[PDB]
Amino acid sequence: QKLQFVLRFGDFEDVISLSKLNVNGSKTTLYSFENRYYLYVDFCNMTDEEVENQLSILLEYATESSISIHRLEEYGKLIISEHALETIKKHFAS
Amino acid sequence: QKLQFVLRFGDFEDVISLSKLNVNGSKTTLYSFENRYYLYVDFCNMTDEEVENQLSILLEYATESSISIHRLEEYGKLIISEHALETIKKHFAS
Amino acid sequence: EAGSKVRLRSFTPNLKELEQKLDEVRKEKDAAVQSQEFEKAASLRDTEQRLREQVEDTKKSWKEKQGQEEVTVDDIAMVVSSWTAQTETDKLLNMENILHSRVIGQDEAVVAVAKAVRRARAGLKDPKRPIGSFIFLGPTGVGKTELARALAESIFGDEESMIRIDMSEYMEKHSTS
Amino acid sequence: FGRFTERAQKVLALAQEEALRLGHNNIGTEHILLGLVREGEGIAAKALQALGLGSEKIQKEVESLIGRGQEMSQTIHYTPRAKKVIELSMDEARKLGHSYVGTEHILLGLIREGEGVAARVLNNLGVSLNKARQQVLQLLGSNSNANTPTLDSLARDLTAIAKEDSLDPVIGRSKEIQ
Repeated sequence: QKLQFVLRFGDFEDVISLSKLNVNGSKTTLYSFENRYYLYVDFCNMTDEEVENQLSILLEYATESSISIHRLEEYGKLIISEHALETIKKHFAS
Repeated sequence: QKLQFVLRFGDFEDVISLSKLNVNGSKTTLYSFENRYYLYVDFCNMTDEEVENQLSILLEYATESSISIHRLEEYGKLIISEHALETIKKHFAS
Repeated sequence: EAGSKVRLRSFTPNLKELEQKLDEVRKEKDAAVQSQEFEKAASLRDTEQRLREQVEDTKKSWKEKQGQEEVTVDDIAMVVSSWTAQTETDKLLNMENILHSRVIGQDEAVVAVAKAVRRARAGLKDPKRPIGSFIFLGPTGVGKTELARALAESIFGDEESMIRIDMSEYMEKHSTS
Repeated sequence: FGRFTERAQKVLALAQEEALRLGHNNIGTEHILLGLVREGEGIAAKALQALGLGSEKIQKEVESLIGRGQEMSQTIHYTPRAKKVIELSMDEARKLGHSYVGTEHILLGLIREGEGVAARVLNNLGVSLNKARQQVLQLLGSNSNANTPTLDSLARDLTAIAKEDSLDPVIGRSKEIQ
């Protein structure tokens, strides 16, 4: 089972919102593309049950884009690497 | 598997270019017809793998014409026999 | 119109005839290679090619022409010279000088018209009304029509942009223009 | 023949790098292919890594069908085939709204004009032509009740269509609107 996902937020504030929680063993990176912001999540070692779980939460705040992840790595616009969530929490939650 | 082919070049210089390489165990003869130049290749004894191979190269410089080869032998215009490539390399590569 | 008319005017030197030369050389080259006659041609290839890189450096020398066309009104209004300022108001200030060179005698008339046109043409008269409404009184062959021409020429550009009706034709209750 | 990405432009000149590294005199479709897997980072490059086609496997087939090597290098030019292949990637991108060509499109453009040396490297490396256009595709993508029927085109939806932030100004006729 796959352990890396790419999600699209409709408006940026949706992302801040997601930040205000717990990333947890989750490397994550955030792109800007077609005006909408995509976010790329990477779970290192977790049980499938453990990941189908966690991903649930994420999609209260996003949807899962069919987008080839490498399209981003090439033609995207990087905004935050590896610790993408973590950073927005700093400059935005209060 | 067949071991003799007839190729059409769009412009003559395309032929000079082809010449600048290695014909190799390859008898070859060159006609002029409909203003475009056709070239007729004849591999004596080669493995099918070895020919599907070689022929690859040729069509970097030509395409393969549906043309009945005997149409040329009759109604074409001969220019160089048997050693058609070889001769162009003489009078043209430097 | 101009949203092309400029990339149009852009891709309009005497560097045509080399193309023509060039042409036959290649040709001359072909004929001999099928005659072979290689050298007697390879000559001719080394020769066609001298002319090739030749013309290029005046076609790649035509990104020298991209530069000269940039956006400002320069390009826009010349567009218009078709669809319809110093020596345009100078036609006006100096109208009399101008009408005088065509209409002889008649200074009484010229100055009256000059000033009237210049009034209307300067913002004062109401725009929905003609530029000028005049009546020309006087004897025949004095300049009545002649001034109307000179006006057309000076004001509208063409001594011939002039409609002319003969009211002899409209004397009865059939007055439908 | 125009303007592409760095990645495109690099991969193209990179064909030439390979033109000579083997000594041949015209760069055919086989070199454009080496060009792609050898810049190793383009979407084109990435794909090939998928089918099981590193630079290692490929160049071995190619040298096994051409080899040295007239160092001639007399200021070389393309194959007419490959010139077609380039004319094609331009179109394999009109066909994608991609305003500019790049590593993928050139790989796309090769499959399309399959007659040629690249194509045979692969029909030789047991990699039919379509399994390949696929791999590139699966690395690019995109950007409702009764709308089903309506939503032909006939007749495009002013509303949600301009809900997507996607709308401009727009200057009126401001009291024309009301």
